[PDB]
Amino acid sequence: ASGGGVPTDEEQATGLEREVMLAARKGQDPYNILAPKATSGTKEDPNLVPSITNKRIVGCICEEDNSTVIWFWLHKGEAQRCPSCGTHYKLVPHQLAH
Amino acid sequence: ASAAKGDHGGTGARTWRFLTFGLALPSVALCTLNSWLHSGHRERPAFIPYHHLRIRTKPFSWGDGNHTFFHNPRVNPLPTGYEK
Amino acid sequence: MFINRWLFSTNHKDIGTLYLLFGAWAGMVGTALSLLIRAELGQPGTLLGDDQIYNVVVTAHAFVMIFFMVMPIMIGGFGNWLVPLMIGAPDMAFPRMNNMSFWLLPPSFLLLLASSMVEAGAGTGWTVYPPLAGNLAHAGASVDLTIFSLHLAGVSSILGAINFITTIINMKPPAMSQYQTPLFVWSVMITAVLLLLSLPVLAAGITMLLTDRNLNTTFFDPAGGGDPILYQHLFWFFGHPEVYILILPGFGMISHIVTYYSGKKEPFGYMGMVWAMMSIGFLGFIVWAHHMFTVGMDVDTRAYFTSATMIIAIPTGVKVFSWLATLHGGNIKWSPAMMWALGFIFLFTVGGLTGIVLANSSLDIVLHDTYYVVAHFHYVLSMGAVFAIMGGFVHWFPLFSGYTLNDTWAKIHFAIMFVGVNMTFFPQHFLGLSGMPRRYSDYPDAYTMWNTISSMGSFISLTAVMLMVFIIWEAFASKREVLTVDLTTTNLEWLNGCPPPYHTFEEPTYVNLK
Amino acid sequence: MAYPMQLGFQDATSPIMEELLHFHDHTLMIVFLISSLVLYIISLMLTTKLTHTSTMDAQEVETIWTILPAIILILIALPSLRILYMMDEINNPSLTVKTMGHQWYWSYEYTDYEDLSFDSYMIPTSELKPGELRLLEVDNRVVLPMEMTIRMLVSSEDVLHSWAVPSLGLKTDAIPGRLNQTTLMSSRPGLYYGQCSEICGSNHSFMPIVLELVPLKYFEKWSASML
Amino acid sequence: KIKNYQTAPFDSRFPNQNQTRNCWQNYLDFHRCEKAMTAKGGDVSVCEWYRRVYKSLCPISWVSTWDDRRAEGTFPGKI
Amino acid sequence: HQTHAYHMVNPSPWPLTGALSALLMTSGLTMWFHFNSMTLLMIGLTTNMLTMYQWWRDVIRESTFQGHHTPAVQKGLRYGMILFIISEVLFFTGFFWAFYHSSLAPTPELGGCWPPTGIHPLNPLEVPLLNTSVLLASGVSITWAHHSLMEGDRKHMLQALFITITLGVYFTLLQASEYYEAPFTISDGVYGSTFFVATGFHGLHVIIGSTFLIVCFFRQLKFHFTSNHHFGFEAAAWYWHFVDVVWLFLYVSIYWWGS
Amino acid sequence: ITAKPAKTPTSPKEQAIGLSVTFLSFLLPAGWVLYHLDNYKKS
Amino acid sequence: HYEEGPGKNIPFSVENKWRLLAMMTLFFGSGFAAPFFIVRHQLLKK
Amino acid sequence: FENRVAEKQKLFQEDNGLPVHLKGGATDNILYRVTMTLCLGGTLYSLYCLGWASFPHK
Ligand SMILES: CCCCCCCCCCCCCCCCCC(=O)OCC(COC(=O)CCCCCCCCCCCCCCCCC)OC(=O)CCCCCCCCCCCCCCCCC
Ligand SMILES: CCCCCCCCCCCCCCCCCC(=O)OCC(COC(=O)CCCCCCCCCCCCCCCCC)OC(=O)CCCCCCCCCCCCCCCCC
Ligand code: HEA
Ligand code: HEA
Ligand SMILES: CCCCC/C=C\C/C=C\C/C=C\C/C=C\CCCC(=O)O[C@H](COC(=O)CCCCCCCCCCCCCCCCC)COP(=O)(O)OCCN
Ligand SMILES: CCCCCC/C=C\CCCCCCCCCC(=O)O[C@H](COC(=O)CCCCCCCCCCCCCCC)COP(=O)(O)OC[C@@H](O)CO
Ligand SMILES: CCCCCC/C=C\CCCCCCCCCC(=O)O[C@H](COC(=O)CCCCCCCCCCCCCCC)COP(=O)(O)OC[C@@H](O)CO
Ligand SMILES: CCCCCC/C=C\CCCCCCCCCC(=O)O[C@H](COC(=O)CCCCCCCCCCCCCCC)COP(=O)(O)OC[C@@H](O)CO
Ligand SMILES: CCCCCCCCCCO[C@@H]1O[C@H](CO)[C@@H](O[C@H]2O[C@H](CO)[C@@H](O)[C@H](O)[C@H]2O)[C@H](O)[C@H]1O
Ligand SMILES: CCCCCCCCCCO[C@@H]1O[C@H](CO)[C@@H](O[C@H]2O[C@H](CO)[C@@H](O)[C@H](O)[C@H]2O)[C@H](O)[C@H]1O
Ligand SMILES: C[C@H](CCC(=O)O)[C@H]1CC[C@H]2[C@@H]3[C@H](O)C[C@@H]4C[C@H](O)CC[C@]4(C)[C@H]3C[C@H](O)[C@]12C
Ligand SMILES: C[C@H](CCC(=O)O)[C@H]1CC[C@H]2[C@@H]3[C@H](O)C[C@@H]4C[C@H](O)CC[C@]4(C)[C@H]3C[C@H](O)[C@]12C
Ligand SMILES: C[C@H](CCC(=O)O)[C@H]1CC[C@H]2[C@@H]3[C@H](O)C[C@@H]4C[C@H](O)CC[C@]4(C)[C@H]3C[C@H](O)[C@]12C
Ligand SMILES: C[C@H](CCC(=O)O)[C@H]1CC[C@H]2[C@@H]3[C@H](O)C[C@@H]4C[C@H](O)CC[C@]4(C)[C@H]3C[C@H](O)[C@]12C
Ligand code: CUA
Ligand SMILES: [Cu+2]
Ligand SMILES: [Mg+2]
Ligand code: NA
Ligand SMILES: [Zn+2]
Repeated sequence: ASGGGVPTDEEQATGLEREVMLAARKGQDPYNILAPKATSGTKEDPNLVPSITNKRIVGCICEEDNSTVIWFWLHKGEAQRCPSCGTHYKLVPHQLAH
Repeated sequence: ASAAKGDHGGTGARTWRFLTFGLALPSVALCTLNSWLHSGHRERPAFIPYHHLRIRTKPFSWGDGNHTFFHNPRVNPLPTGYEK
Repeated sequence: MFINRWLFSTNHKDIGTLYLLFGAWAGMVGTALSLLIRAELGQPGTLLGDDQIYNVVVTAHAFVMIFFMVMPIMIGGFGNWLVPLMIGAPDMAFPRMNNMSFWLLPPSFLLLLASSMVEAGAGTGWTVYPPLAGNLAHAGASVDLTIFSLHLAGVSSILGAINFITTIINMKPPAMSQYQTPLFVWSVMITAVLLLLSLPVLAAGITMLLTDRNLNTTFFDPAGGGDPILYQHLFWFFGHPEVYILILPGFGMISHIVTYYSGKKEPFGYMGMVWAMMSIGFLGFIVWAHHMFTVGMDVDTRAYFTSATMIIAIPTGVKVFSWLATLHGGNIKWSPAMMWALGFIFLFTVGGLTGIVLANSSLDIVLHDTYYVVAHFHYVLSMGAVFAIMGGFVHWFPLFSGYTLNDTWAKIHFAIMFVGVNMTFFPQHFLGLSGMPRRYSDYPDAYTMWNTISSMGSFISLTAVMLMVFIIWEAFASKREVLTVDLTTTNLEWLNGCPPPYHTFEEPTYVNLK
Repeated sequence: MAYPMQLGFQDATSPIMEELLHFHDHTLMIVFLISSLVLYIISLMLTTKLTHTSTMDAQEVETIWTILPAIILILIALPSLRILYMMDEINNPSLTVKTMGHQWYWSYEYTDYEDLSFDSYMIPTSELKPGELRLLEVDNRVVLPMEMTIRMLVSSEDVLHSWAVPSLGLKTDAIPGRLNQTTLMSSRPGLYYGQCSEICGSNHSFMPIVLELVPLKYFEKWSASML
Repeated sequence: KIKNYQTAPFDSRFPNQNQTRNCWQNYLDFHRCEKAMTAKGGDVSVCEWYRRVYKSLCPISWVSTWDDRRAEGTFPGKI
Repeated sequence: HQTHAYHMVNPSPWPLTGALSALLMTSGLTMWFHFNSMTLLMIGLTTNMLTMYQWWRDVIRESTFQGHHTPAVQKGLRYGMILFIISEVLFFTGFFWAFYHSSLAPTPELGGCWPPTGIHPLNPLEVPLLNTSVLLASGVSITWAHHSLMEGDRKHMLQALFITITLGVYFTLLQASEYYEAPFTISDGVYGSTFFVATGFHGLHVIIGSTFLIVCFFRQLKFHFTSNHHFGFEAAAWYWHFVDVVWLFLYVSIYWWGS
Repeated sequence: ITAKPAKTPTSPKEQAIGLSVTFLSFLLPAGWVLYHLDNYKKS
Repeated sequence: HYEEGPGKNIPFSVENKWRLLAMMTLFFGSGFAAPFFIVRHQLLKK
Repeated sequence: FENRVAEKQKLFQEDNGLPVHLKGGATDNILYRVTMTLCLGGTLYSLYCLGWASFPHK
């Protein structure tokens, strides 16, 4: 009929491949494979930007089908606003290990 | 020619094995067979020194520079005629 | 820590730097070859005495500038430096393969230099048409070394093309569509696609010449029922995409320079700019036989090719007008980069329009293989391709180096170059119309005046080139580091500083979907 | 031939070259329009301190700068194509001459009646008689009857050459194994000069071509005299 | 007669610049005609037309080369 | 510590050695054609072989042993391989173009006909037919190989992959034998040039293809492939089908239409 | 694009030498070869 | 980790501006010179 | 055959600062060394040949 003998990914994937696979299954994206879903971006409900360090570049697509992304460094601290459209972004920690 | 058999609702490697052993390899066997009952050793073709054949603009970089790489003395003449 | 860095690199910036370095050097060779051409023609009679050496010079002039100067600077240098920074990628998709694309070029160049050392060199033209390039009218190793230079160059660009395309498609932020990438990126991708499809055909055609020269094939030799015209088709099927390969990344750089120095946050008509590059890309594959209007093709074929060639005017015009609309209402800063860009826009248009003249198979009978063609192509190349390099070079120099240039000097450089190239190439139109052939070491007496003025222009441009070397020295000598850069919000490549860390975007950018 | 300080085409000796002069004027008119329009617009964009840096809506104005170029190209293409088919068309030629490229000289053959044929070589510089043109003069010229349709067949016995005579509007590559046709009609007797127009190696610069157009009577007698 | 002759007229079979085949076909046609009339006892002058046309259009070294090969028995055309 | 899924590659000498091998192979072919000698050629082939082995080794290390081929990296590899095949299709196009240029408009030096006078073409119903069946049967077995792999079936994968390889070798040998038996040569005008260059370059791709399948076979023996992650196999399968298809086109064009 | 003060300013003195050296590297080698060029039609 | 920042991301040193001036003159000059020597070479040769 | 991939994983995931192309022990080092020597040898030798081929004789 058939028989087996071929390892699966659960058995034999290692390294970064294995981590991405394990994370995927807990619904997490530590290695930024998916696009984040925006919040409403107000002062009360800002977009939460994971970073491992104290700052991270945000590109903001202010309206759908804009051909030009607005780029800016986002720093740890107060929520900052897109220079172009004002939508709020606050930096956070969790992309981190122990 | 236009096919004619069927499968999909239950499939897999099984189906592809089935086609390997039941269709593909048998075709190779048949085609091999047709060849073994066919190649009637071609009468060495008459040598004519046609100017468009046996082209030698520069000697080859092996042997005596007048022999093609898979030269067959039986069927391939030099420009001056058959060797043997 | 030097071998591991500069010889074994897996880093887009350092590979970019190497490419610029290689290109810079090649440029000197090419420039020197052009002065030797104009020296021979600077007054009547003969200077070199041997005309096989003139033909060798002409031929090598073309190879060095196209394959060794323009392509590596624009695609190899700017391309590797900028593409990942513009899309937030941590490097190219195939870093190690990227390094091989570079390291293939010096061997490639060695083999071309060697072609001219041995026997009486390759005095073929850059077209390398048989039978002249065959093993009778060009017996010996010269042409074979040329063929092999091109094989290697070719492989370099194909592997490069795969990397650029893969990188640009697969490694953007997951929320970024292709229609949110800058124009320079668009320009590299499309160029990469034309490389992918056009070079293989060149590789076939020169492989066929190679076997004609050394394995007794008769692809191009009528003795065996060959046709030397089959070579032209195969060459030019590549050759035409190649001219558009030479200018497209140029188009992308001008788009960014015009936009930056006008204070616009984006260029005018982004989607039209994208459309036009694709249309030029696509039409570039069905026009090749306009380099063959004198070889005896059917009249109906010549009518098709005239017509099809003309249509490229339409999307090219959309670009020219969109750059101009980009200047509209700009807070215009007169940086040297912007001066380079503005000169590009005018001078390109002029070379473009003489292209339109040539596209007429009627008129090309009398213009083919005359200095009118030389003029066309030195306008679009020497003042189109080169001006975008210059302009790009000045504009992004602070990003690569971390130091600023002296703008006053850079403007002086522009002014001299501008007078040189125009003085050199403008009179060649008259030569062509009056009937001076190309690929001549000497000319009837009547052509003396325009040839004299032209060669004088060379030297003006030489002075320009000498000064540029000095300008770059001064920058590094004086060490004015970069303080602030404006317009970083729409020019991501500046946003990690000058120069940026060895590894940029280790943590990628954050881009919401909505 | 070309005179010193020349800016444009040599004067037209054939009606087909005459056609091209006017077609070039027509076309160059259009080149001057577009190149001048661009320079003006450039200088227009650059000479004001007024600004509009917010985004501009595009597709409306792009119609113009797509449709209008298209009309201009039809105005070039139509006459261009009328001439091309005129150059090609049915000839009723009264005589056929061949020319054969060689490194580095031309040979000629008139074989309608008798096997008349000769080489033709650039008179070198040292041997030039006084008033004779450096690089353009040949020992034997191509004598042909003026005011008559002639068939030229061009080919070559070695590498590629090309047989050009600018003032008649002629250029046809010379390819070995291939017999390329062009037609030739001189409105005037005279001497008319061209030079080889494909790179054939070392002496590419030095294989000129010289027609000698004279009436039928003198051509006949010249043909009889050459055998 | 329908003959007395200036040069080869326009032949609709070969209307383009490339006239290679007009030379070839007329050379072939002539020798095919000469063969069949030399063999069968009928005036060879019926073949003159093709001779004039090919003499006019063919380079001398082409005619010369093909004539050698016919005599050598290596002329690649079927006469 | 990166927080993206792409692969930052350890600095590596192979690009420099590859580049230098290309200098030696090319310089070598030139010495060989002119100043009769195969010394450079040989060093070059050796350095090339040495470079390829070690480069591809490091890729297997990077992926199977080190875990660097994340789904993002795999996606890039698929694109790169498809683009390579397109390049190869365009290379072959040139040789076809050559064939058709010559055969549609046979010149007078050939007798004004195709095949040219004095050429005795092979029968397309004898060994060329066989060769076609052999590569086609090949496509069927490599496909069974792939489904077996995906269903977890080691013994059948290897079984099918072995059959595929054997067929590749059978083709090579039949074509080699045909080269020997052919009554025309590469030197026999344009007919011979197009025949042997086009088929020859194809022959070379058969060997590269097979070599690549041999690599997959041993890698399968050693358990490198999983039922989901096996891109080396997929690439080898695509390359193999590409090789099949070019044959179909040579068969229809050169052997059948051109006899 | 605002810079910092030159960390090692290059005086007009320095520049004059820079420009001179740089022009001389281009011009001498070429000039040598070109001067001696009627001497090369011999061997 | 490798050297970072201005003057540190290049395969030549800019720490001394006259060693730089010389390096730059050899480099660009050798490039500019090569064609003249190739021509000389060819003129002599035979 | 036996499935020894987990072991090769450990060996090549070892925190020892060696690049991928030497991380298998000294065999790698011998092949690196051989390949480079051959390349540089052959390259120099190939320049030597450009040498002779440039001249009939100065
Ligand atoms: C274009 C690049 C700009 C930089 C230029 C720097 C160099 C300076 C160039 C001086 C400043 C540039 C303007 C001069 C244009 C000359 C056109 C011409 O003589 O035309 C005559 C024709 C036809 O020839 C004939 O049928 C004979 C002419 C019969 C008339 C009487 C002749 C009397 C003799 C006159 C002698 C004096 C002229 C000598 C002229 C000597 C010049 C060296 O020649 C031709 O085919 C020439 C074809 C070339 C076409 C290239 C397109 C470039 C367009 C540039 C933009 C222009 C828009 C304005 C915009 C204007 C602003 C620039
Ligand atoms: C010579 C100088 C040596 C350098 C030593 C450094 C010392 C410190 C290390 C201190 C660290 C310790 C280690 C010391 C060892 C130094 C080794 C070395 O000298 O390393 C050498 C490196 C570096 O390259 C150089 O040699 C530097 C050139 C001069 C620099 C110019 C400045 C930049 C100009 C502006 C460019 C625009 C882009 C700039 C902006 C780019 C953004 C930053 O080589 C390369 O990796 C790439 C070069 C590629 C280009 C060559 C063309 C080849 C053509 C072949 C055919 C010839 C046939 C002739 C045939 C002839 C026929 C007759
Ligand atoms: C990119 C392509 C390119 C470039 C830049 C040039 C540049 C020049 N060319 Fe050339 N040329 C060709 C491509 C090019 N050419 C081709 C394809 C042919 C046809 C060959 C054939 O017929 O087979 C040809 C032929 C040709 C002829 C006709 C030869 C003949 O018919 O006999 C002439 C005549 O004057 C000429 C002159 C010049 C001059 C004076 C320059 C320059 O001197 C003008 C000044 C420009 C520069 C000096 C370059 C400046 C740039 C740099 C130095 C790079 C700087 C680097 C960085 C900033 C990183 N070239
Ligand atoms: C960057 C290099 C480059 C570019 C971009 C071009 C662009 C064009 N070229 Fe050219 N060309 C060369 C490099 C280039 N070329 C080289 C190197 C050769 C010589 C090969 C050799 O023989 O060695 C050559 C030769 C060449 C020939 C062969 C002629 C002969 O040898 O007899 C022809 C024929 O048509 C041609 C036409 C064109 C056309 C129609 C364009 C078009 O793409 C131009 C489009 C641009 C415009 C038209 C101006 C901008 C448009 C507008 C402002 C809109 C309005 C315009 C109108 C309404 C007309 N060029
Ligand atoms: C086990 C056999 C299976 C099938 C064939 C497999 C491989 C063939 C060998 C090499 C393949 C490589 C390149 C193809 C190049 C040229 C075509 C050679 C094809 C061939 O093998 O043709 C044969 C030999 O060719 C000859 O003479 C000359 C043959 C030797 C030529 C040496 C190599 C020449 C190098 C040129 C190519 C290098 C450049 C490649 C460009 C790539 C750029 C990316 C023809 O034999 P023949 O004796 O004329 O006739 C048979 C008479 N009975
Ligand atoms: C005859 C005389 C002239 C000879 C000229 C030949 C020139 C050079 C020969 C020397 C080259 C041999 C070694 C090349 C090895 C290919 C490397 C490769 O396989 O490239 C791969 C990417 O390209 C991919 O998939 C796509 C796969 C591309 C592989 C193609 C490699 C050979 C290409 C040469 C032939 C091109 C011809 C095409 C036109 C006909 C791997 O990418 P890396 O960036 O390395 O690593 C990425 C890491 O994430 C891996 O974990
Ligand atoms: C002139 C005569 C000289 C000719 C010399 C050439 C001779 C022989 C060449 C033989 C080709 C061997 C190719 C072997 C590549 C092996 C590496 C490999 O297959 O690497 C794979 C990645 O893909 C990858 O780079 C894929 C990389 C594939 C590239 C293959 C293309 C090779 C084609 C060469 C072209 C030469 C053409 C020249 C003529 C035009 C590894 O990923 P996986 O498989 O998913 O493993 C991971 C799982 O284990 C984890 O769970
Ligand atoms: C005997 C008399 C002959 C005289 C004829 C000279 C004619 C023409 C030469 C043209 C020289 C003009 C060059 C102008 C360039 C500098 C202008 C400028 O704008 O730069 C100035 C600095 O240069 C400075 O000292 C000034 C630099 C000037 C140095 C000039 C050296 C040129 C010498 C030429 C020699 C030719 C020899 C040829 C022999 C083969 C001012 O800038 P900064 O205050 O530093 O900036 C502030 C901030 O930005 C810093 O972050
Ligand atoms: C190519 C082998 C294929 C096997 C198939 C059989 C068909 C017959 C081909 C014979 O090929 C031989 O190969 C030699 C290779 O050693 C060549 O040596 C040539 O190259 C050497 C390079 O070192 C020189 O030393 C020699 O002088 C020079 O004859 C030699 O000419 C040639 O007879
Ligand atoms: C791209 C083209 C560039 C054009 C050249 C640039 C302008 C010339 C720069 C100076 O070059 C020098 O010129 C001298 C000529 O005055 C040569 O001297 C030669 O002649 C002199 C006698 O007048 C003697 O001083 C020397 O010994 C003798 O070598 C000398 O070799 C050469 O370096
Ligand atoms: C030039 C090219 C190659 C011929 C060759 O290799 O000899 C040939 C092959 C097919 C030809 C085309 C096709 O015949 C279809 C078209 C026929 C029209 O009368 C001219 C345009 C037309 C689009 C042709 C132009 C040109 O003659 C083509 C493209
Ligand atoms: C529809 C498309 C993209 C719009 C988008 O998704 O943003 C746009 C971008 C470029 C456009 C084209 C260019 O603007 C050029 C042409 C301009 C004319 O106004 C219409 C046709 C024309 C050929 C355009 C058709 C269409 O509107 C295109 C193709
Ligand atoms: C040895 C291995 C099983 C080992 C394992 O389970 O790890 C088996 C499985 C499939 C076998 C191969 C396949 O069955 C295909 C071939 C079958 C022939 O009958 C013998 C050789 C042949 C090429 C076999 C060699 C070897 O015995 C293989 C590779
Ligand atoms: C690390 C370095 C690589 C340098 C490079 O590739 O440019 C080493 C590795 C192996 C070295 C080579 C090998 O040790 C063998 C060669 C013989 C002697 O050991 C010295 C020179 C010799 C020719 C070495 C040159 C150089 O030091 C190499 C090539
Ligand atoms: Cu004959 Cu140029
Ligand atoms: Cu073109
Ligand atoms: Mg030509
Ligand atoms: Na001269
Ligand atoms: Zn926003």
